[PDB]
Amino acid sequence: EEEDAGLVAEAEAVAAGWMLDFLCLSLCRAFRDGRSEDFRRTRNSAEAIIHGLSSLTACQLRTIYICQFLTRIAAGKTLDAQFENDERITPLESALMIWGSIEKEHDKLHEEIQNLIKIQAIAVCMENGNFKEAEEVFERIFGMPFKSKLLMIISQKDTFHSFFQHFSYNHMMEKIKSYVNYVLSEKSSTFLMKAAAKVVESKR
Amino acid sequence: EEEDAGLVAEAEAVAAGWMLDFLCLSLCRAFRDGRSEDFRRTRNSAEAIIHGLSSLTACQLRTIYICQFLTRIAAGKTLDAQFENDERITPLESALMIWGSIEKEHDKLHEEIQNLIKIQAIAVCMENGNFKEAEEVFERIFGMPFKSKLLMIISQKDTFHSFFQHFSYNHMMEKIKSYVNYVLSEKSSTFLMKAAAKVVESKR
Ligand SMILES: c1ccc(-c2noc(C3CCC3)n2)nc1
Ligand SMILES: c1ccc(-c2noc(C3CCC3)n2)nc1
Ligand SMILES: [Ca+2]
Ligand SMILES: [Ca+2]
Repeated sequence: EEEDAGLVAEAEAVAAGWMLDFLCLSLCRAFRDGRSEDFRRTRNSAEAIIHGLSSLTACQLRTIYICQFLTRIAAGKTLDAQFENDERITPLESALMIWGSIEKEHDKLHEEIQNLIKIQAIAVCMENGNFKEAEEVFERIFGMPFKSKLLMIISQKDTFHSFFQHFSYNHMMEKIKSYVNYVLSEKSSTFLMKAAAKVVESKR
Repeated sequence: EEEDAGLVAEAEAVAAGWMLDFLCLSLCRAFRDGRSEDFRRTRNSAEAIIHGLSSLTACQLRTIYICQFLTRIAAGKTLDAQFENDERITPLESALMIWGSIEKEHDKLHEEIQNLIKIQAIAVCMENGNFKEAEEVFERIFGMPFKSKLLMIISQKDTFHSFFQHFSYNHMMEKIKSYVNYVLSEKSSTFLMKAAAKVVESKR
């Protein structure tokens, strides 16, 4: 009975790990395809499964961080979202903190995604008329040539500036989608997806 | 691309079905062991996975109904819970409606669980001093000899009546646990649990 309950709890922990890996892969794919409602529903499922887990491997922690980063990016234009206990941190600033904390290579793509997040963290404030908040975001990020151009835009209140059209929200999203594409290749071999794919393939 | 996206969606639907079956089995077990917090957390996970599904087999629908019934039983003493759009229906009345709707055998255990739910649906109202609400519950359920005894208890306001001690909340719970024990034997062979058990067994 004591050994049996321990065996069941261990099996439930192995099953939860598989469900987490599956849901994290499904979330990345929904983000890549632009399936917004599927992303929202799958994020709810991932969060509930996490609250039912007590141990995470380093790989599962990295995976969770990537999903958290994608969640903040999707809500980048939702300034009413409070992702941190400090209520002044905007969603794109929260995504920037996680992007600089994930144990991943700092290749050219990493740095471009970082700089696109920094420019947009200011742009989304200006696009709503929150000019003082844009200055506060700027001071918290910067904490150049790139630095002084952005401060000049904030002071001039030039919301629809051509600089924000070159390094746009669409460009930031596309570069983040390219990264998600590499992640999706790595996780497409997780236990749950592989066994589900074999069942579908066997009925064709 | 069009065929590939269809294959992925089918595989995700097969994986979700496995996760639902696993979570429903885990919920029944937590209910049986009296692990209240695990029941609460696993119910949240089951609900989120259901909102991500669009097709359910008859077996999966029956399983969902059993979990819904267990959720109402656990909140039987929480009169502030509103499980139906009709705000007057108490949690035990909601459990009674589902128990009479599940496609299952109406054996001796089924009927005893039904009658224990009916007696307790009144008892939990009286135990809180809600004597008028107990009369309304009584009229919605009854809708005897059993019938006239209960009405006499409601009118006399005898909350701590010996009748409610013979057919008690503990007795209703134990009989429901015996039923859950039969369900647990049937579902202990689901795909996710079987493959998780084999991984744990292979490391001993
Ligand atoms: C997508 C990915 C992850 C989450 C999440 N919620 O809480 C947590 C815990 C912080 C340590 C794990 N992760 N929510 C959505
Ligand atoms: C445990 C079991 C099931 C549920 C649940 N929530 O919504 C539903 C839908 C009604 C048709 C399926 N089921 N919640 C907890
Ligand atoms: Ca705000
Ligand atoms: Ca009430």
